[PDB]
Amino acid sequence: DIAGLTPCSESKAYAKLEKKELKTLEKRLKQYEADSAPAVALKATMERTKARFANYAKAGLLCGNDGLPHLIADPGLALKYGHAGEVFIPTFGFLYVAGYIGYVGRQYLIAVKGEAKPTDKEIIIDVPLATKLAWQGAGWPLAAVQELQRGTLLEKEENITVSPR
Amino acid sequence: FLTIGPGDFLVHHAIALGLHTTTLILVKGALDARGSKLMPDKKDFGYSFPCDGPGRGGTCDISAYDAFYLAVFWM
Amino acid sequence: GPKRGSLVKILRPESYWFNQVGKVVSVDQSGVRYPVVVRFENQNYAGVTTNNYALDEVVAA
Amino acid sequence: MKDFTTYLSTAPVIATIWFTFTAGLLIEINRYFPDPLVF
Amino acid sequence: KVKIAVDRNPVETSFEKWAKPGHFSRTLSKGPNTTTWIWNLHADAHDFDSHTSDLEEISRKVFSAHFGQLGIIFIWLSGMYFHGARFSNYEAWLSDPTHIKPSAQVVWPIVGQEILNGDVGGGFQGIQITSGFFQLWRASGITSELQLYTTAIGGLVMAAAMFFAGWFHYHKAAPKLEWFQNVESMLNHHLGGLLGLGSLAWAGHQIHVSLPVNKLLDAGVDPKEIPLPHDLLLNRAIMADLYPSFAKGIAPFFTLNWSEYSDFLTFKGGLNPVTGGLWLSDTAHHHVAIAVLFLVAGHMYRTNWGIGHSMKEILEAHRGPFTGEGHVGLYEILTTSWHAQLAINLALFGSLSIIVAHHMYAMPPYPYLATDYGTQLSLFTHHTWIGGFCIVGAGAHAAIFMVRDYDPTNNYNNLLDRVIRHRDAIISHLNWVCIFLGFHSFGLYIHNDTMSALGRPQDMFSDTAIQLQPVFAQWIQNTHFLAPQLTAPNALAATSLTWGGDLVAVGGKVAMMPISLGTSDFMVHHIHAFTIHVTVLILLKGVLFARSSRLIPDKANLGFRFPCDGPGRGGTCQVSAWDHVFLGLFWMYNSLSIVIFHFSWKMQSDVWGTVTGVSHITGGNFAQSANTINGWLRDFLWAQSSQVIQSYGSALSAYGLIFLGAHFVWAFSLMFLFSGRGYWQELIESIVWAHNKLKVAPAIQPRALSITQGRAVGVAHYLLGGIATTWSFFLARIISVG
Amino acid sequence: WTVPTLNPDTPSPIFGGSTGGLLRKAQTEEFYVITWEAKKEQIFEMPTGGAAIMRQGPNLLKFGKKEQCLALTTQLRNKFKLTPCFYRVFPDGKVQYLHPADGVYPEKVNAGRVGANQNMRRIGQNVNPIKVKFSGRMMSPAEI
Amino acid sequence: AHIVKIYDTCIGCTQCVRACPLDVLEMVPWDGCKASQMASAPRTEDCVGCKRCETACPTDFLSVRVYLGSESTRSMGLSY
Amino acid sequence: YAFQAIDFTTQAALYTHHQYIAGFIMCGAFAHGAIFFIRDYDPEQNKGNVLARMLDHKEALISHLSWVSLFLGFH
Ligand code: CLA
Ligand code: CLA
Ligand code: CLA
Ligand code: CLA
Ligand code: CLA
Ligand code: CLA
Ligand SMILES: CC1=C(/C=C/C(C)=C/C=C/C(C)=C/C=C/C=C(C)/C=C/C=C(C)/C=C/C2=C(C)CCCC2(C)C)C(C)(C)CCC1
Ligand code: SF4
Ligand code: SF4
Ligand code: SF4
Repeated sequence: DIAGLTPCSESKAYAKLEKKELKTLEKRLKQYEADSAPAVALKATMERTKARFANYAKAGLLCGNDGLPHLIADPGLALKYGHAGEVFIPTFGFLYVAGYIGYVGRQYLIAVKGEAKPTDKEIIIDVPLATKLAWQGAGWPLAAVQELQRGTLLEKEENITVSPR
Repeated sequence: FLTIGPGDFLVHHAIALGLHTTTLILVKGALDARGSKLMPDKKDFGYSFPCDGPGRGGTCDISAYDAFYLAVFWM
Repeated sequence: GPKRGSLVKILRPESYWFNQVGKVVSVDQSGVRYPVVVRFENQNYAGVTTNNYALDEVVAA
Repeated sequence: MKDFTTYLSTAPVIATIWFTFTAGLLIEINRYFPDPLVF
Repeated sequence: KVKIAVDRNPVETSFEKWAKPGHFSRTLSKGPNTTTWIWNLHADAHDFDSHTSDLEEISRKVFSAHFGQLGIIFIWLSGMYFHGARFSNYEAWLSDPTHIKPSAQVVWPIVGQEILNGDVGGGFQGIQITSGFFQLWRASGITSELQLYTTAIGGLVMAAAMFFAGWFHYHKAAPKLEWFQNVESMLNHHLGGLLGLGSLAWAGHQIHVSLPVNKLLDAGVDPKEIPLPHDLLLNRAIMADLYPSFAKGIAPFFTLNWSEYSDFLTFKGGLNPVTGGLWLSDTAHHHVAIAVLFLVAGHMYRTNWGIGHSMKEILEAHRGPFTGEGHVGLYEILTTSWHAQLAINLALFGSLSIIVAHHMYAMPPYPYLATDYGTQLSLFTHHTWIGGFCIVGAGAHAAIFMVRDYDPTNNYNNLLDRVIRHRDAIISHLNWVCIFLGFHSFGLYIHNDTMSALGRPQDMFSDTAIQLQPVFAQWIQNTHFLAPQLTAPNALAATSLTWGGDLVAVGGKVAMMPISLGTSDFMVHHIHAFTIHVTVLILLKGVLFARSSRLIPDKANLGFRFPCDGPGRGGTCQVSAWDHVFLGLFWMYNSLSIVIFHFSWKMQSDVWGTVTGVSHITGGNFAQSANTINGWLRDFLWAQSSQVIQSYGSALSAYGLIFLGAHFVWAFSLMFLFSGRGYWQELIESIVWAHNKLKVAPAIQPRALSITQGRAVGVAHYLLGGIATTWSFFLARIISVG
Repeated sequence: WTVPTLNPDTPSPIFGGSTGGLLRKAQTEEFYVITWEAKKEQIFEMPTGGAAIMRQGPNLLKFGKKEQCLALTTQLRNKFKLTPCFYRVFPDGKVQYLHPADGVYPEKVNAGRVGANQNMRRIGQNVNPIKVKFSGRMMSPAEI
Repeated sequence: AHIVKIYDTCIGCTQCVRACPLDVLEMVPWDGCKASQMASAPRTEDCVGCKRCETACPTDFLSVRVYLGSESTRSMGLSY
Repeated sequence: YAFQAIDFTTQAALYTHHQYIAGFIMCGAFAHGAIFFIRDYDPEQNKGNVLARMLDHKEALISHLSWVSLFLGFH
């Protein structure tokens, strides 16, 4: 398919690796009882192994010569061959939660600078104000692009600068 | 034009890490050589001076020579 | 220059609080070279929060 | 009790409680959704 | 007049000061302005001398602190017993000690970490533990998980009692200074009651519980079938069935016919051959003797009656012509300065831990311990490290005394003064002897490396070329082995197999055999002497020049912990005694790493192994390979690192992960050790600018770490990295080849 | 105030003798001699290590470098409220008085002192190092 | 000898003088500040360059500056 | 060269030899650039040009180098 990679459900080293992990787990399994808790834990392990290999073969991942899933990081090639779930949807999910954390921290900083003890509200966290901003932070991309377009996202050149500049 | 794979991906990323980081120390040493906010008159001591003493919280390896020195390790 | 308690902006370039805002304590009326006493709510690397400045190093902003 | 809540509002206690919540949330998600790599 | 003295209700129990960080320090109670404050808050949290000048308040603080420590340790012991009862294979191990691996930790089945639960035997899965608790519990006579559970509850109750005792003796009834200064009474009570009654009550438990249960366990009867300990106390007929002495009761004790107690108070020596541990009858006699000795020792100092010695009088009585006033003033020093006491107690406590390591490897006191090679390596290594750290601490607090508490107008022409007054001679001689030791010890290795590389093995220092035999140690060994025949007539065997003699094996494994000392042993012992002498040089120089030197004449006014006195006079970085502790820490790591490497390789090469002759774990390569650095590099590190580097995909994979992680942390320390805070402060300036541009600059100002904190972080990550590396190497190696 | 003279026949403090005293610098180059007058007999701390008893009256010690005499001066001045003065002595026998060189201690203003090494400008008003290239030596821009 | 300079931002707080371990600095009459005092460095031949004066100076930036220069036996702090 | 790339030790030695030479020479380039800033740079001769404007946005430069170094290192 992409880059000479076969799909994992078509790959043979993928099936060999699945069979090898089952072989190691059953060689460890064959030295216990039946209803014993080590045997129960190893059968749960084998169930999770089979479920994991079936889910990775179901998700349409691409395997190499080693039988291991390879990820495709190109928006157009991923959206063309059905691989947006591995890099593209995770990167927009990450950027949503990372801007969430950063915007809630920025709103807490701006809220606590407007008092007579900003360092005291930085050492001892104002929990109601922090939870208020943490719930209100869900509209952070809209609020961020609005603060961008008003010219209030950015401080002017009243910043601290060195002698050189 | 050797065949490349995910190991080659990870190592070229580590290479970019090393290049950007060494460039960070060297560019910081070049541009903070005239002076910084910790030491505004760094040009008056020259290129390779030891320090400016334990005052102002202590200033160890503050010189541009010392920034070079820290960047030879990253090289 | 500026009166007591008013806010100024520091333009001495090698100051720690250059391009930032402090508060005037007093202005000495002798022939002293740096009469404007300004306090800053943050400390420098020496842990000092107060410095003398000149008339052309402070701007009432 | 007010002073005990101020002590619980101090920084390392809130870092401990919040990282316990975040780590437990990720642990719970990795238990009920075992081994996620995609989507 | 020795009496109880206490102030009523000094400090109110309130949550107010919990809500005010840094309340204890007048400087730090102002609040935070830069980030440095936080670090200061944690660094000076327990430096009670910098809080108050009042010795009474300081003494009370340290007393309740000690109670807190004891409560924490009791929580820890409670945890170990509870995990040994609920999450272990202890009973199965009791039923088959030679083929079941001790395990008392299990992991949950999430994110694949379940693989760490390996096949330890007994129908159990977990991580093999190497603390030696199973052998301790079998030696104590514990047979069921229920007894361990009850011990866990007991230890938790005792932890609650210790934390109540802390709160009580700080907030409700806090002892006075003249209570704390009753050192004669304190020595009497600790030598009698603690050591004396401790070993007496333990000998009681041994004689009454340990001996019969372990005698039956060595006889072979099933643990569940063995009578419970309370039945042994209740029905003395069973005790008379195993040891007929108990039939006569306590009549031979009071009538002084003690010879009839020879059934359980013995002097056999050696090891129990079916069990590989010291005879519990020998251990019982030993604890009875120790008990009587310490109870005699605890009645030496005068308290509320005329009889008894006086510490100041014994000190002031020993004066000679060479030393002048002699030990005058030392009583005053050791009853007013906590740091001096802490220095002495740390030195002897560390040394004692190292002696514990050696005597416990050499004379295995617990059953099925000597053949649990992982437990032996772990215990020796652990207690050696603890020892070394406490010695460095001793040097640290000695220097802290020298700077803060030393006052020469009560200390004028004294032992301490003369030491201070000829410190240049002391340090110069120590300097020379360190260089001498370094040259000849390390130079033999470099010489051997060169000769071996040049194809001239006949010119090396080895057992077949130019021999350097440890004649003195061999003579002491031979004397020790021949001692039972002449100089200790009542001894059936030597105190340890390593002196010479036969061979005790358990389950096909070698418990202990005679250790032979040759040229390689000569060379490593002189390496040890060298490294120890250098560590002593650094620490002793630190304490002798803590106050002044020709470079810094007024160093005392700068404190114990300070970065320097500026780049002038050529440069004065690391002139403080704290910095001498910092370097001594690195040198202590060096020394003890070579010590534990010596132990590991020597045991695996010349002692341990299976009995068919004995096939050793590394075939006996020590005597020929341990003379070159290339030999240590190839036959020890490279060869034995196989197990750790190929531990992936098994239960030992965590040791590979911690191998890599420890290498990483060690390397991560080098950034702090090799760099300086000026660069980092300027970098932080640029980053602060970036945060200012986006209105996210914090009100607490980001500062680079202090010079001394950079050094502290450096040495801490350095030690953690290196020590954890050797930990993972050792454990993976000895568990896979054990 | 006039410049005092060194009396070499001044009794020394009671001291058993350290290994941290003088060296060949005292015989070849220079050594310094510190002199004070005490009010009572009292134990102090020697800057080279150890304890010593000062006498009641004139005292006399001799040190290698200058910072040792400053350290003993600071100790005797802040702890005992004494007024010492220490000199510079050469193997020729040349005796150079100093501290207090004016007779009044330098931590307070005295009329008659000439100000030396005073740049009458800010530190930010110094020139760039390009303006002081190719003089007879290495120069800093603050030298001019 | 080390180059020690005094700048006109001095407020005559005497902190540098009481911080120098060598008696190099002293206070002179002046009119530029309210204290009517200025520091001065007439004995820089005995200066070792420890920079205690610079640590003690309160002004921002420094009014006393130590430029490490050519070394002698006095500036290296040698007792031998 | 003829029968290079069949001498594998020659291949590895020459590659590693010119790569370490290149790294030292790049560090020296940035070192002598910092020496240029301290000794030779006249600001009045360069009032407004590209070399002065680099000193004007040096904080943005070091900030974005710090960002790319931290990003590549973490990931
Ligand atoms: C980070 C840099 C980067 C690089 C090196 C690539 C590389 C590639 N892109 Mg991708 N792409 C990227 C980021 C990048 N992309 C981003 C951020 C987006 C969202 C704006 C896209 C959206 C996208 C689409 C819709 C498509 C590609 C395609 C491609 C492949 C061929 C095009 C090419 O050679 O242009 C060099 C790349 C750049 C100069 C970077 C800018 C990318 C622009 C914005 C889009 C280029 C699309 C191109 C005009 C379509 C060519 C069609 C092709 C059949 C000839 C090539 C592997 C095409 C493909 O699927 O090939 C099989 C394709 O259809 N890309
Ligand atoms: C013979 C009685 C006796 C005993 C057994 C002890 C035992 C101890 N004291 Mg000592 N002490 C005593 C008398 C005694 N003391 C007297 C008379 C004085 C005044 C001169 C002191 C003054 C003193 C100070 C200042 C300190 C100690 C400390 C200690 C502990 C050292 C830690 C350790 O390694 O123990 C191993 C641990 C154990 C054996 C745990 C068992 C401990 C329990 C409480 C039994 C000990 C008996 C105890 C005295 C009874 C208290 C009853 C109470 C309800 C009134 C140890 C528990 C140090 C300490 O740690 O404080 C907490 C400490 O700082 N003691
Ligand atoms: C130090 C710890 C220790 C303890 C606790 C014991 C305890 C015991 N040993 Mg001993 N033993 C020890 C060390 C110890 N031993 C050592 C070191 C040796 C070697 C010399 C021996 C050698 C030895 C032999 C050979 C024998 C014992 C025996 C005994 C048992 C009876 C002894 C006796 O009659 O005491 C005297 C009685 C007392 C001390 C009475 C206790 C006081 C009572 C409880 C006070 C109650 C007062 C209160 C108000 C009333 C309760 C009211 C309440 C209900 C409300 C007893 C369990 C005998 C035995 O039974 O073997 C199985 C026995 O034959 N031991
Ligand atoms: C390989 C690593 C290494 C080596 C070789 C050294 C060597 C030394 N350290 Mg150092 N140290 C080290 C790491 C090392 N250190 C590190 C990493 C730290 C940071 C924590 C320190 C911090 C430190 C402290 C705090 C101290 C030392 C001291 C010493 C000296 C000990 C005196 C001695 O044994 O002389 C014998 C010489 C040797 C053992 C070196 C090898 C000599 C070879 C075998 C023979 C030389 C002959 C040669 C081949 C001929 C060359 C001819 C050629 C030029 C033509 C010794 C020179 C101590 C000191 O100087 O006090 C005495 C001291 O106090 N070091
Ligand atoms: C550092 C410790 C050390 C020691 C003890 C030795 C010892 C030796 N080397 Mg080796 N060597 C070393 C380090 C050492 N080496 C190192 C680091 C290297 C690498 C550079 C070498 C490389 C090397 C080579 C290539 C060779 C040797 C050889 C030898 C042997 C002959 C040397 C000789 O003839 O010198 C002459 C002897 C002296 C100069 C004696 C001077 C020292 C005296 C005895 C001190 C006495 C002090 C006294 C007690 C003070 C009393 C005072 C009182 C009177 C007042 C000898 C066994 C040779 C050999 O083949 O050996 C078999 C040889 O070919 N070595
Ligand atoms: C393995 C060793 C090691 C590592 C990992 C680093 C990492 C770093 N160096 Mg350093 N450095 C090192 C050795 C190392 N250095 C040595 C030997 C020297 C010679 C003195 C230097 C000298 C040096 C200079 C001059 C500079 C750096 C800089 C950096 C940072 C560059 C940006 C980056 O990639 O960060 C990525 C972040 C990491 C690699 C850190 C990992 C983060 C951990 C995994 C997160 C926490 C994990 C876990 C929760 C921890 C729990 C533990 C608990 C007890 C708290 C980075 C943190 C630059 C810098 O600081 O720029 C901002 C910089 O200018 N270094
Ligand atoms: C891809 C390709 C191409 C293109 C290419 C290019 C365009 C390239 C470029 C490249 C580049 C573009 C590079 C660059 C580099 C740079 C560097 C390497 C730099 C360095 C720098 C420095 C080192 C600096 C220094 C200094 C300082 C710091 C100060 C001032 C002075 C001075 C300047 C000296 C072609 C089409 C042909 C072909 C196809 C492929
Ligand atoms: S320690 Fe750091 S600061 Fe103090 S002198 Fe040495 S280098 Fe300069
Ligand atoms: S220089 Fe700085 S320190 Fe010395 S006097 Fe003038 S102000 Fe006070
Ligand atoms: S550096 Fe040392 S000597 Fe020179 S002035 Fe500052 S303090 Fe006095």
